[PDB]
Amino acid sequence: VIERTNGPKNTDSLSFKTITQELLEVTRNAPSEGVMASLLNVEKHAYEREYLNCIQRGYHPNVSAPPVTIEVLGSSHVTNSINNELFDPLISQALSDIPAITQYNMHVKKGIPVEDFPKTGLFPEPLNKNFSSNI
Amino acid sequence: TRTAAHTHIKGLGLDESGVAKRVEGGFVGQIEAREACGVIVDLIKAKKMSGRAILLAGGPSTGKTALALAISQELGPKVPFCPLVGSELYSVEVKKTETLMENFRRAIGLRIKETKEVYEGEVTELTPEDAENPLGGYGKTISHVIVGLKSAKGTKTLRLDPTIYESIQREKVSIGDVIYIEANTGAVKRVGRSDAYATEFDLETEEYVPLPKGEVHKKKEIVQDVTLHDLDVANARPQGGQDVISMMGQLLKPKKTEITEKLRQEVNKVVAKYIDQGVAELIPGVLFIDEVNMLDIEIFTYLNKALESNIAPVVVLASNRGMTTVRGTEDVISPHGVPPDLIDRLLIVRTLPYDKDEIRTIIERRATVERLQVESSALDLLATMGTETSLRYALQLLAPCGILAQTSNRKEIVVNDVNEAKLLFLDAKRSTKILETSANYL
Amino acid sequence: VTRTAAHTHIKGLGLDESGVAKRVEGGFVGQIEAREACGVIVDLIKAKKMSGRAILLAGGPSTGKTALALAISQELGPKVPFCPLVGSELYSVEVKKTETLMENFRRAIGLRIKETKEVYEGEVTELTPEDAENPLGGYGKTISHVIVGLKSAKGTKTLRLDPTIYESIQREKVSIGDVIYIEANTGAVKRVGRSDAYATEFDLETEEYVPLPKGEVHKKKEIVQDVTLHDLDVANARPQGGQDVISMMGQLLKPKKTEITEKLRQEVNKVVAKYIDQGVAELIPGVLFIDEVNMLDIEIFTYLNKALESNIAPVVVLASNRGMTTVRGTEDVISPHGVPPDLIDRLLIVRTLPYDKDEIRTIIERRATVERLQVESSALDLLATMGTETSLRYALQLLAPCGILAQTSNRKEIVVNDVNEAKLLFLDAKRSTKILETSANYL
Amino acid sequence: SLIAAHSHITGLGLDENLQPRPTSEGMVGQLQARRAAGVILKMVQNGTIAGRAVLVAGPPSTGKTALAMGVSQSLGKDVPFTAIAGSEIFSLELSKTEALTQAFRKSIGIKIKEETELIEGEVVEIQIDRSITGGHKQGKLTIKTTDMETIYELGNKMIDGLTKEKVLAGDVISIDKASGKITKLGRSFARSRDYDAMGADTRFVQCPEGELQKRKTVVHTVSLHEIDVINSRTQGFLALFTGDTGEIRSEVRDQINTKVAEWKEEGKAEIVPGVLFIDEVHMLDIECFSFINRALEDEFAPIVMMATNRGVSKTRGTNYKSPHGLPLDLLDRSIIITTKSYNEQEIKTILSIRAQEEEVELSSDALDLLTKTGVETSLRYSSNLISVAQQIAMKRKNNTVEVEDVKRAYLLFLDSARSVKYVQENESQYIDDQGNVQISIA
Amino acid sequence: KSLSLIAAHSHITGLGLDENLQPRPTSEGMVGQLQARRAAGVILKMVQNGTIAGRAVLVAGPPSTGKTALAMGVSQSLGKDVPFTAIAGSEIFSLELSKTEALTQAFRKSIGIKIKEETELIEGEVVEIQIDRSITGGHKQGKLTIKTTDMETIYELGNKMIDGLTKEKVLAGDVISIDKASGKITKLGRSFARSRFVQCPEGELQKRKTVVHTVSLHEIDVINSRTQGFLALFTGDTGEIRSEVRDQINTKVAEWKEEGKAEIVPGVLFIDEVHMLDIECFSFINRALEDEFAPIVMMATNRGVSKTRGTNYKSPHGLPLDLLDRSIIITTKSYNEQEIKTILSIRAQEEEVELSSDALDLLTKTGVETSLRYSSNLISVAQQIAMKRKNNTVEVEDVKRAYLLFLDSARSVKYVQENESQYIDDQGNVQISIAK
Ligand SMILES: Nc1ncnc2c1ncn2[C@@H]1O[C@H](COP(=O)(O)OP(=O)(O)O)[C@@H](O)[C@H]1O
Ligand SMILES: Nc1ncnc2c1ncn2[C@@H]1O[C@H](COP(=O)(O)OP(=O)(O)O)[C@@H](O)[C@H]1O
Ligand SMILES: Nc1ncnc2c1ncn2[C@@H]1O[C@H](COP(=O)(O)OP(=O)(O)O)[C@@H](O)[C@H]1O
Ligand SMILES: Nc1ncnc2c1ncn2[C@@H]1O[C@H](COP(=O)(O)OP(=O)(O)O)[C@@H](O)[C@H]1O
Repeated sequence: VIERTNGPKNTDSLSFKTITQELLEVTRNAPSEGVMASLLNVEKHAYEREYLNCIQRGYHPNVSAPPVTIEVLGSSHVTNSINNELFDPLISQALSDIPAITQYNMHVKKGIPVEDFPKTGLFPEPLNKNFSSNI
Repeated sequence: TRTAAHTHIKGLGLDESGVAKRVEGGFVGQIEAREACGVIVDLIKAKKMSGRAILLAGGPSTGKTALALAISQELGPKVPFCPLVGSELYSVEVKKTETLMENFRRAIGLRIKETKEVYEGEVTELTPEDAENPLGGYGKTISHVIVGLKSAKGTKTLRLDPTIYESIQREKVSIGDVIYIEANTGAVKRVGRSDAYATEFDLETEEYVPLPKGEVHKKKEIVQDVTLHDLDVANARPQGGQDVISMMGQLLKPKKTEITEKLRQEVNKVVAKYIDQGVAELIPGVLFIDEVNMLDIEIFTYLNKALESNIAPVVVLASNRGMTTVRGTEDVISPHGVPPDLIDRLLIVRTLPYDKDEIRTIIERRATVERLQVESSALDLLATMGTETSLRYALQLLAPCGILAQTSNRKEIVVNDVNEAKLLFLDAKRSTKILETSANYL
Repeated sequence: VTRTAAHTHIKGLGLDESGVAKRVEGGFVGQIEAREACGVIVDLIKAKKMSGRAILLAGGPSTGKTALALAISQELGPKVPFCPLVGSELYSVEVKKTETLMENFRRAIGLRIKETKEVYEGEVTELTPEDAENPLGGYGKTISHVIVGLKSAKGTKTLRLDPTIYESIQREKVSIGDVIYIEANTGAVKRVGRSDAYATEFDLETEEYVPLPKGEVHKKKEIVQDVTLHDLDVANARPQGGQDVISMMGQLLKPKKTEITEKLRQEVNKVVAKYIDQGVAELIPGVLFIDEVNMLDIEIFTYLNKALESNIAPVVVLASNRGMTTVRGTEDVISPHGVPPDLIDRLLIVRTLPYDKDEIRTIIERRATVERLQVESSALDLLATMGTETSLRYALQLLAPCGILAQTSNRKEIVVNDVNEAKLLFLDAKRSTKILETSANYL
Repeated sequence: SLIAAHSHITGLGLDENLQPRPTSEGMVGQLQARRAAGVILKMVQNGTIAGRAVLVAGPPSTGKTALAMGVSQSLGKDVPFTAIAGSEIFSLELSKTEALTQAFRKSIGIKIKEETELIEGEVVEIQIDRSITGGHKQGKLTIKTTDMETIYELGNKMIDGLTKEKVLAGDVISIDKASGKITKLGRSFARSRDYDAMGADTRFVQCPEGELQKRKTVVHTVSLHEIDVINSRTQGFLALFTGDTGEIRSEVRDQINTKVAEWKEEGKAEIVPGVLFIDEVHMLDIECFSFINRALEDEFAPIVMMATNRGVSKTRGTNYKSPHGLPLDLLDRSIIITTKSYNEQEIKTILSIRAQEEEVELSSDALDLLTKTGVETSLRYSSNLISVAQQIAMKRKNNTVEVEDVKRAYLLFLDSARSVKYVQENESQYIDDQGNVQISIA
Repeated sequence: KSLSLIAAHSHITGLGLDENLQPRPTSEGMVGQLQARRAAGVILKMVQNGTIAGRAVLVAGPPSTGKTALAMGVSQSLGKDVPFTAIAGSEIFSLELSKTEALTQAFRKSIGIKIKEETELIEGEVVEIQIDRSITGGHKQGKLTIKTTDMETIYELGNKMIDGLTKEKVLAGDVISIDKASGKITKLGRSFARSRFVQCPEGELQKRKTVVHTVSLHEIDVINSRTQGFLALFTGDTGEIRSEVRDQINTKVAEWKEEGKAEIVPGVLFIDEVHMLDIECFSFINRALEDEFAPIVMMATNRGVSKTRGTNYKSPHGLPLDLLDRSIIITTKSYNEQEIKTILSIRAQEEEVELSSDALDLLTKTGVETSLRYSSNLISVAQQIAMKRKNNTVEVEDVKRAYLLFLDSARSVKYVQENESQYIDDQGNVQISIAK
């Protein structure tokens, strides 16, 4: 899922464009007051009509707990593998973002191109600012 | 050319402002049912009512499915038509109520029209022009982008926003490629490479779409035909998003979900808003269910609920049972396997069996469709065979007769070939007599 | 002004200091022996020593079986947990009924815990990350440390973040000029909002403004929390709350019930025992109430036979209104109250008795008083003889159409003609059955 | 929209003293049932009480669902009306108790009052600062009217709103702070230099004058079920449309009830009760009745109206017969409205109203023949014959339905009793209960 | 640990037997049932010997006659470190696992592997921590003065120990345990320094301790199956573990046993209310009882000549005859007056209830009249009725008041058969009205 790239495919093939994929594609960058975009923008219209971005939060969980720690006495390989699985840098970089001054240091000062960056910012947006935390 | 049990019928065959004639459009007999189906077709073309139900009943091999397909051909290809079997509603992913509602929403169509203002063709130049006073701490501040386009019998230089150059860089637009820019959104897309830049390298992967015809700038009016179920499954599923859930669900099995009534209400109100604007036309269609005795009483109850809706299309039901218990009930005796609550809500069209001359004419038309040549005495013996056993048995015994005629290096079916096909292939009655008169687990 | 729905005229059992119930006090009329038995049961629950005791409220329809359980719940108060349930809730299409019964058993045992919190809070003054030596090495993140400057009242601190903390710092989208709240137990960060030291009206994102927090940046505070054992079970079954990968992906997936193993429950029991042994936690046994217990089948009853013999299970109250009814899931056996005899031998049965005419009259009088209506005495006597004629519930539910029909004629009192009109408009079960029997086409 | 079965019923047709007129708002006859429905409507409108069960019972084709539709039309907007059928409870994803709990909780509205700020001004300057990857976006917006000049700071969502349907420094837009809406009113600057793309042929509009920022109290209604679905998990707003809300836990509902009580105490939100209407309630298991018997006693419960057309029949899930197909526990705590069959004058008035609704002009003799057939057969058959007779009339090119059109529609389309007679006369042609059929006509 | 309020079998601490497996009249909370207790002691010696496997024992008798009490006594006298899996008959009808798979998991939860290992630890009291840090955090230097009540030492610390001491912040005055191989540092608490609280450790700082692990076969089956992790041991979604990894575990366990690296302990699988199983469960048990890695299965039931579930015929004890051929049967008997009185006295001493003698005679009379469990349930209600009138000893009228308030089975059946017109029958007919 993480390193999925939209590579090109040749025309001489049996996989063609199903109609609902075409309806999904024509509304990717379409603006407002277009007929296909307005027929395809039901959920954001319901979001903006029902004033949902200023609503409060009524539920919080009672207990929050980390996963169960597995310990093996007398081995560092198990600790290294557990720390690799819990804090996988590819996934943890995918669920977050690089700071802007750091990105400026990579691209301009270090010569790294844009496409050579690790994929970031895949975390889904919360509904409100109030829904982003349990506190 | 493939023929399969049908396609010898081309509409009902009525004349205008009148009744059905005796033989027309591949139909022999059945005048009154054809007239009733024509009245139903005119009612559907009137495009006013909603949720009207027609049950056509009769014996086996009578022409109920042929009449439904004749209705579908008489309406045309732009009006939606959803064929269905009563056994298809039992799914192990979602409840049968949701499947019935999906098949209800599949039968209503929306015709939309739109205007597109495009600029397409091969790029001649691509120059991001710098500004007069660049800002400090930056690099190559752009005031506009000059793009020149070339197509068949027309070249034109453009003057663009500073913003689109980012999309040009992201879409990897070099010189010599063919691009496509719509007006209001920008959003340049790379449709391919020109064919004049094909043979400078021995090996490449990129395709070569040729130069597009017409001018570089033309406004085109397009017309698109969708259904309401397509809009429902497009609004219910998310669009192309950057979240991990959207990309994870796109690579997983597309499991069907219970679409809520809220999404349907929002879809109907935005569709009504754009219909009142004068852009969209609503085309109700036909939902056809064959062998409706397979439904149980829960689906019958939800049919009673859903036929009183505001948007529901014309439903055509077919059945061949008589006094039968409704499925899901142990002691309710009902005509055609349909409970009286649904029976009170529909109109019943009765279909009648045939006689010998109509059987002979039907066999003649099915022979002349399958590109076969039959002798007259063999035709009369086949008509007698159809009278004695079945119409469908006489119809299905034509291609073995043609093959056995071809095996003897002749092009005409004779009496000996139909006797050989009689002796080789059995019917239901003689097979039942064989089963009854044998005691070796036959 | 207020809303009433079939109850809430009942406040408690209404007993003396010696447990002797009065004739009418606390919304109850009659039922002295059942109320005394329920008071004994309430005292037994408050004794907090017994585990796995079971009573069964046996009686007819419309005799006050649910009202006694609600009175028990209000007698115990909101401090003790009380789990109401219907017999049809145990059949789920996600998990088996045995696991649902175990879940509802564990949902009725509470715990009160005094918990310490290490907090870093204040206004962010500076936020400077420093970069790694090689960022595209594949192993290791892009940055190494982030320096944050927190300013509070009478204090200003500077902290060096772990990048794992910085991910949860960045995910709530904090910036310079923002009041934050970092909980050192789990690493969760709350963004309070913009500080009011700067300007206010120049924003466009409907934010709220908060002053600087009092006290130092680093704090240790004591929060008293109330919890159940089922909350700990579902927290450890689906781990969310950590800053690692699995707990982060657990918040985005669809929640689903699972068969929580016994080993997890024993580990949770050992941790809770360690907590109460330290003098931190306090255990509160509670009540699980199941209404319409005849809907349970033989498998749930057979698992209840095992589950009542545990050393954790709370006091369970049941209710039924069947005389000699065959048990569901079986084919021939007939047992009292729809409850099999091997479970009946472990119960304590409390009988509930029907009422007389005067009890029906004063129940109707209290219901009319609670619903804020004025009823004439002749209309009250007609309602009482109607309630004795047909049902108590029919006489209770006809009071509000009487009130509407009295309001629509510009009157406050309810009169005899109003009761006759409400009789003519609305029917009961007996008259409807008499219409059904002499009917043309299944009317 | 389309003409439905109950499209002619707008209200209940009652006076101020709750006395029903003989012909008002598309409803004729049924005086006592309409009076009782008006009493139920007033009880719902007061909102003081909760959890009252009302049963509507009668023979088929009497006006149960018509009465429910009249109640729903007279209920007005901002009061929820959840109308479901009995077979919708059984699902493969939710339990029966969970589906009934969601149906109960969909019928209670929370009216929430919010404060918002409206900004209407001419756009002067837009500065947007983005990161290299386009993730972190911030910026400034200098907006003006004829009297003041304000520089605002922008968030991520506001810049996302500005980037869609692009504003170009000289337009007139509208800003809602609480909703986050971007609405381009038009363009006032009328710039000469315009890039070939883009193009704001937005209608001309004057620059707004007066105060830039205005305060407004707005109000909006949500349901309790939407609050539980939103607070259930991370992406509950998608589950509101996809219906993927599987078995919400009880702790969520307890916390939502406590927070709703807190919002009532603080004066922010109020509670509006609604009506839950179960059509064909007899298609429910005994466990559903057992759950309803305890769910009707809660504070957050709506007024439940159930409809049954059944007499004494077997309760589903058990093996004994009960009045109306319902157990005596649910029949104890309900008040029953009884509907009665019609006369010829009421049937004639109903057919006149239905002919006026379908815009079909009828002759007097055709109306008398339709009244006679609706007296002999059911009312729904003679109601359905009107559109067929209109189509037959339009086939002969006269826009007035005469007698012979109704006679031809009677001959073409059959009843229930006539179809039963034709099946019983020719039982060998149809498949019976034992699967035996005689296909051959020899 | 192991919090528990009061259970129904909490007064039983084991089987009361001598060295010749003879039952005492009253020992370890168990009275009566001499032959059944002797047979269960022989079964306990079978389990403790461990040289035989796959033996099925059926405990059958009347209800409320010491069956689950016998199982609890066997489980208590087994002690700790020996697996004991007590399940019910209705617990295997799952929605994500088949019945045979759930039975296989319940079978393999009762066989354990004993592995002894040695590890070295540094458990001590921190005197002083000195940290030298640079500006950029490149090189860190560390001194650690740490001690016991017996020694005292100073350690130079490397960079990773500096990082592991900064994380989970250790101050002076703390008592900590350090593992050198894995780098796990645990704060045991604070020492006795008034200036929680634990005692400063004694002896050598670097100790070497041997720990013994008992791992069930089901845990290794979950771990070795690569499709799911160890969290399925806690979350419960193991999900139809295949037989190939079971074959690999069965080979590797014998490979470890031959090399002497591990040992085999067998356990007891107890199935309470075994008559609720299906016929396909019995057909699986008939072949699963003949494995080498099979525990001893004890089944408890009280049915007599009932219908076997999944079939249409009747069988003794609800079990088919092929299963009953593979079992030996222990039979219980009903209790006398004296044993009922002794059981009620033991339950009186258990719940801290002070009883008069005449109240005990009344309880014994109403116990031999109605039930044992009814008198065992009245004894705590009568204490609350006693405490309502402010006296400690439960008297006769205190038992009589609880007898009046709370009914039993026979009186409820009598009152229901007297006033059956007010209840719902099988046909669903009730009368709610009082008049007419
Ligand atoms: N009036 C007709 N004219 C020509 N062919 C007919 C006619 N009626 C039926 N058939 C033929 O009979 C065959 C079977 O009839 P079918 O429509 O399947 O009847 P049913 O649907 O009642 O079983 C079809 O292949 C069709 O071509
Ligand atoms: N002693 C009483 N005093 C006042 N109201 C009562 C009393 N007993 C019963 N009721 C009322 O009778 C109704 C039926 O009682 P409930 O226990 O809910 O159902 P059931 O008795 O059928 O189990 C309740 O609404 C309750 O308010
Ligand atoms: N008073 C009335 N006003 C308008 N239409 C009516 C009236 N009474 C009956 N009808 C018609 O008769 C039918 C009644 O059936 P329905 O509404 O399903 O309720 P029920 O099944 O209880 O008779 C409806 O289609 C309605 O159009
Ligand atoms: N020999 C005994 N010693 C002590 N208590 C006993 C003895 N036999 C039975 N009991 C008590 O009798 C009750 C019923 O025992 P149990 O075996 O659980 O019932 P069942 O035989 O129905 O399984 C238990 O609570 C137990 O405490």
